[PDB]
Amino acid sequence: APLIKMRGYKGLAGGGRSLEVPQPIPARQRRSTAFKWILDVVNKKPSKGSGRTMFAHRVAEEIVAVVEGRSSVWDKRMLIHKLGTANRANLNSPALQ
Amino acid sequence: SMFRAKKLDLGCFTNVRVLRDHSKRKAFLEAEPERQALRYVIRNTTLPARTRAVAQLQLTQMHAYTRPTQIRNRCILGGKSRGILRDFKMTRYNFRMNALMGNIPGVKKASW
Amino acid sequence: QKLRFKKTKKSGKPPLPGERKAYRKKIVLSNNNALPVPGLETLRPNDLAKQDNVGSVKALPEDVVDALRAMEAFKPTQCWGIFRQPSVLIRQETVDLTKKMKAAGADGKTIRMVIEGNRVTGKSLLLLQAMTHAFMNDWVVLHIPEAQELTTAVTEYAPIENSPLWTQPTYTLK
Amino acid sequence: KRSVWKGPHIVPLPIQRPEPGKKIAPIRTQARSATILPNFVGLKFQVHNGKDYIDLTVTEEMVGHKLGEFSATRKPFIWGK
Amino acid sequence: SASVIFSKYINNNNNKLIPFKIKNSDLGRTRYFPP
Amino acid sequence: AYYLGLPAFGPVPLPRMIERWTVPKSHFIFKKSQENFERVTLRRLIQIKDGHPETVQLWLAFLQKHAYYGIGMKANVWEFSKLGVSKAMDESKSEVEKLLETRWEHLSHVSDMKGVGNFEDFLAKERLRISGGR
Amino acid sequence: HIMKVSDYRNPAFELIHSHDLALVKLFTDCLSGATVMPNGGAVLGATTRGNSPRSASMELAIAQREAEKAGEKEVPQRDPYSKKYDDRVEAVMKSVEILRLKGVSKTEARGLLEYWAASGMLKKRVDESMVSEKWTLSGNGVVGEMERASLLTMKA
Amino acid sequence: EFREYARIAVWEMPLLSKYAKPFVPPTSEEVLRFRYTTYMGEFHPADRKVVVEFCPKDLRDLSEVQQRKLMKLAGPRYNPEKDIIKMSCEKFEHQAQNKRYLGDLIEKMIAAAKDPKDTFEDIPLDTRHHTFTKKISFPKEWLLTEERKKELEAARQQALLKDA
Amino acid sequence: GEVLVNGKTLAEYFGRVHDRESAVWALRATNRIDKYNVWVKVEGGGTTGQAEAITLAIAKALLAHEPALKPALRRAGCVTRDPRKVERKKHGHVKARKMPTWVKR
Amino acid sequence: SVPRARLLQLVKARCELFSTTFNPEGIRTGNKILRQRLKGPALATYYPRKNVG
Amino acid sequence: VFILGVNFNEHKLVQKALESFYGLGQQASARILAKYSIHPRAKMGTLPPKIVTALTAELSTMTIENDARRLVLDNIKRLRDMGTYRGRRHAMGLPVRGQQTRNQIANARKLNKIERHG
RNA sequence: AAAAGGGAUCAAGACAAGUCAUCAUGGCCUAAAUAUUGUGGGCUAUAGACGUGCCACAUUUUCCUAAACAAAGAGAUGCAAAAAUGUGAAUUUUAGCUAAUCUCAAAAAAUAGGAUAAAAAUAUACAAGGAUUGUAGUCUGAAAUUCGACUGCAUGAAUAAG
Ligand SMILES: Nc1ncnc2c1ncn2[C@@H]1O[C@H](COP(=O)(O)OP(=O)(O)OP(=O)(O)O)[C@@H](O)[C@H]1O
Ligand SMILES: [K+]
Ligand SMILES: [K+]
Ligand SMILES: [K+]
Ligand SMILES: [Mg+2]
Ligand SMILES: [Mg+2]
Ligand SMILES: [Mg+2]
Ligand SMILES: [Mg+2]
Ligand SMILES: [Mg+2]
Ligand SMILES: [Mg+2]
Ligand SMILES: [Mg+2]
Ligand SMILES: [Mg+2]
Ligand SMILES: [Mg+2]
Ligand SMILES: [Mg+2]
Ligand SMILES: [Mg+2]
Ligand SMILES: [Mg+2]
Ligand SMILES: [Mg+2]
Ligand SMILES: [Mg+2]
Repeated sequence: APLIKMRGYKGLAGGGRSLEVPQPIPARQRRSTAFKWILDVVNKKPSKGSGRTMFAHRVAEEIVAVVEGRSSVWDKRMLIHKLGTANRANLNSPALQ
Repeated sequence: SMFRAKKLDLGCFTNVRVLRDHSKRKAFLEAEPERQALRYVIRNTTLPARTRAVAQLQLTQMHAYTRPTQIRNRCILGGKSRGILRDFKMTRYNFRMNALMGNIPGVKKASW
Repeated sequence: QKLRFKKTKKSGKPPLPGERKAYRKKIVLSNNNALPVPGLETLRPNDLAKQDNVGSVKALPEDVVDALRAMEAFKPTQCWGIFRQPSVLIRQETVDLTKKMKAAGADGKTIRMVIEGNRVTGKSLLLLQAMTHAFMNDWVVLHIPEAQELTTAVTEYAPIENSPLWTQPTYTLK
Repeated sequence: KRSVWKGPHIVPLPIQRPEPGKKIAPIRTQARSATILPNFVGLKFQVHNGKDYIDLTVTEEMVGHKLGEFSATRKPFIWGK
Repeated sequence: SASVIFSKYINNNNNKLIPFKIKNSDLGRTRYFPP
Repeated sequence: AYYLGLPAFGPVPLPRMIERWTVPKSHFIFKKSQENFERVTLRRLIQIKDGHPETVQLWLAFLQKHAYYGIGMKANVWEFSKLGVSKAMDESKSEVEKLLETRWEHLSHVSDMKGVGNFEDFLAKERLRISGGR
Repeated sequence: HIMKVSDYRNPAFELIHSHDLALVKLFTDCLSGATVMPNGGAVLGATTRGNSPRSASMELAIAQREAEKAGEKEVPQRDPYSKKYDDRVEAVMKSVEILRLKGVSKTEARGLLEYWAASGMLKKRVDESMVSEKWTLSGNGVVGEMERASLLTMKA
Repeated sequence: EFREYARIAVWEMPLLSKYAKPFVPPTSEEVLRFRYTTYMGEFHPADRKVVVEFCPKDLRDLSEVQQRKLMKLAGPRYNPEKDIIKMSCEKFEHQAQNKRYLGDLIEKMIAAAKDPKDTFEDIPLDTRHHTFTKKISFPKEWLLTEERKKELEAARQQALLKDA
Repeated sequence: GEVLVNGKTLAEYFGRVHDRESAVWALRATNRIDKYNVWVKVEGGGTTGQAEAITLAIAKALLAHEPALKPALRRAGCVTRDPRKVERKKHGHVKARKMPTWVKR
Repeated sequence: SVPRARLLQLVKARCELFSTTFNPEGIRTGNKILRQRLKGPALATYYPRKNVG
Repeated sequence: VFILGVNFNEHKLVQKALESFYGLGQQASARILAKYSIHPRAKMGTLPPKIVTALTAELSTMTIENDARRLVLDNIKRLRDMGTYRGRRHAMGLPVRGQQTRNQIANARKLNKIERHG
């Protein structure tokens, strides 16, 4: 789960650009965003078998690849963390004051 | 034209078509038992073919007014034929205005 | 000439034939993660007949699991991949049935009964316990796993000369 | 009549068969829903298309069809000139 | 004796007895019911 | 029903009947704005058990004479009888003629009524006119 | 499945009875006593309540054998105006015994729950008060439902 | 108007007791139960139907097989649950004509049921027009009687030993 | 501990184990499943609707025997009567709230 | 289990006992027009006639 | 294998092969398999050589792709010769079954022709 | 029980907002016609283009099997049971009820099993989909051709989530 969220302020960065500012998100908003990513990866995989356990086993295999650190959501997490780290100075920006 | 009463008997809102739909309800009332014997002989597959063909030709010669499908309910206050309520013989509108004033018994504005 | 908008038009190895069907039918009769239950005893040739075992769980012999697995005794719906060693429960009906099957072969008699019940009441796995008591006592087990493969028109069939019967060669061979 | 069990739709027509060699004028009719019976195969009709009467010569291929199917009521829509 | 049909309408007696309960809750006056 | 000895049971509140109509507020294009109407029919049920047949008819006669405006009443009367209805309904012809001796004065007509024509047909079509058509 | 008309078609496009299949005609004989196994044995036929069509003939027969064994003078009988019966099925199930399975006793359920708990699949204190809660949620001891409530849950 | 109705209930209602007659239960010969509907001074086309319902076992002149043949002829008019044949008639313009017909139609059913020509013993009684209802009742074994209180304490004492 | 819902058992009436637990939750929260026999009769509603109704029913009945369990049942969620009810369809709306496509142009 | 010819003898005894049409072959006798009740008189009296003014 | 000139792959249902011929559907095909005792779920590879030849001789008599299109194309051609309203629609490539022509007549213009595919 | 919810209601004024085609009404026009009646036709036409809807593009879907749980409303201008017939629409024949009684009437998703896969792109493996059209029928009604709603058989278009 990412520890921050990005929300921009309409027209405060430059000539028609928004000032992106990172914000922290609570627990419920942290797990939700994480599990929604897992389903995204699952819905893009191809089908492997038949029966009722098709979707259930496609989600569980992603929950095992996340604990093993070999999942595609890890690249999706660190990608949002970089934006915050890069925009950590916008908190005290002069356009918000 | 031949079925239009020479003396007006309608007591409700009179109209060109209200006077024309009233002449059809009376012409069908007189020929309904006769028109139901031609539809029975046409559908009775036990009678000879010629018997059913003669009734089929005579039903086609009946005047249009005698046909029951020509009858269409009309508002007794406005004379329209579109959006008539069978329970009140009025349009959806005339029903509303009268219901609010209190002229239609029992009808009340519904909230729930 | 039409001038509306029209969307313009624009990966992995496929599974082998029969791979998908074999996925929703494989039976997992073991789970390493599960703990080895201490005191779990194995069955014996005359262990499904004793009534003092009613209400106790016993593990199936490893040699019987090779036979029950050969004639498709286990099923996907049944959950065996949750424990380590396939084990059954000696029910009060098992001892009721086994004693009849044990006395039938004793005097060459034949018992003919129809196991009946409501939804998941143990009906099938009681046949798996009747086959287990057969293998362990030197019997000949001829089992038809699914009776719907013979009537749903899914296997080859051919008639017999001068007879109303019909044979099923492909199924009889397998 | 659509349903076959109650015969076809027949309308009173002045279909009087003439003596051989006589000249009979075409039948003017507005009954555009009259099933073309076999008994008048070969007569000349003039079906009313709402405004005019279009001549028609019944043949053995029209038996069962309606007289109104051989006289268009509208005109073919043609863009431009 | 009695009719078999006259007996089939007597047995259908599952009526609830009038309880004559005692009110323990205070009751307000009713509204003004217009004509 | 108490003075007549008829044990009444009720009033039993029956399920009220609700009709509904949704009509546009305007007599024209403005259909996006409608409103709901209804006509709720409130009813009751008074059941009389072990009531004498004739006595019940007095109870019903008394209620029609003193009927309260705005109420529609419908009654179903149950009566027991022996076998051979044909005979019973024939023996009681003279008994009814004695009770109507002093009631024939209500109806009066000219000799050989010619406006009625077929009596049985007159009743049939004159009952439709009063009822309203059916 | 084998107590009804099969889904097969003969050359004249007429459904073949499930008892006409050679392999199914051999079992129905041993079940009805026609074929006498000399060396003895057992002929067991188990029903199923998942993906199986209803056959009044089979159900009626089972209900008839349970009544006769139970010492009842009023045994169920055919519905004279029902046309979903099969004479063949009655002859096969005319002299077969019946085994009616129901929920396991409270004692057996305990021995089956301690095995699920000793294996780490049931993290609960298995006592009488707890053996009665699974015995009640599972329709008075239905083993299959006792599994959906303790092993196939989303709490473990 | 409330006074006009209080004046009736204080002075005119008491006089209704001078013409009332006590109810007498029907004898063994009164086997029919006719029903007539009134609309209290209103013309409704449904005020001409006459319903009649009798029980076959009330006719003590018919035999066993004759009573069962009367139920097969009734058809859908027979209620197997209550064992009552109910039939109506609204064919004629007047109520008196609809009751006379049912008074004669029932005499033909009893005359046809006595016909020894065909007893219809081969035909089994058909009850497919009726839908039988199932009524569930509180189990009699769950009632907490004095004998069950002892049976429960013994079960609760056996559970403690097992755990202990 | 023998529960009968409308004549059938808990497993024959409710196919969803989620409903079986909520139906007898009062006995489960207070740990009295093996001390009471419940014979309920339900009418109307769906699967969960009836199960939740049985919850409040057994709760009130259980309090009659042991009125001191209300503080616990209060915290178990077996005393409140959920008044949530399907909203009505309103004229001009496709549903209680859903409105048709609003064309700006 | 009951022959069809033996069942029609009971269906025929009811038609005589109630005077109803007996059509075991489902022939189109057009009786559906005879059982249909007339609605003419109900339609004619739709518009209130001229009354005292 | 070969069935009346056309070649089919092994992993193809015989039921679906007989249904690929114009004029043959579920009813006709279902009656052809039963004639030669071929279970509906039989794939092409399993058919023996003898039975395959029988199917060819069985379809040779049926009214199939070319013999069936003729009947449909003759029915449509007769409507244009007589001069029926239904005939002109095929010639003009317009809806033939009383459909609102204000919008959504794409398939009509595309497929309605005197020389229909079938 | 309770931290309740929804409906109706929502002013004046403005938009010379809509309606003189509900009705009503002033002025101005038609009065052998701008009035009245019937037959048939049209309002259903179709290059291009704009609005709302339905539905589909298979792997949480669809298909097959089975012994669960609703509410509300309708039937005197009628709802129609159970039977018998047809693959089906439906027909034949009317038991009851004009109704908390009888009838429409059956809930579906769901729950639990089962079948199908290189489930469209390797052309001898063309998926799902149901448009278009041929043909034989049924129901309502003088009447189904322009121009109706359904049913059987065959035909099998676009459509890779925009
Ligand atoms: N005696 C037992 N010991 C252990 N597990 C059992 C026992 N009996 C039944 N089970 C389990 O119960 C579940 C269902 O059993 P089973 O598959 O035999 O049902 P069934 O009678 O065949 O039902 P159906 O009517 O659907 O065919 C399985 O998970 C099974 O392991
Ligand atoms: K809803
Ligand atoms: K305002
Ligand atoms: K304006
Ligand atoms: Mg099984
Ligand atoms: Mg468009
Ligand atoms: Mg307010
Ligand atoms: Mg505007
Ligand atoms: Mg004007
Ligand atoms: Mg239009
Ligand atoms: Mg589909
Ligand atoms: Mg029916
Ligand atoms: Mg309906
Ligand atoms: Mg499923
Ligand atoms: Mg795909
Ligand atoms: Mg396809
Ligand atoms: Mg058409
Ligand atoms: Mg989209």
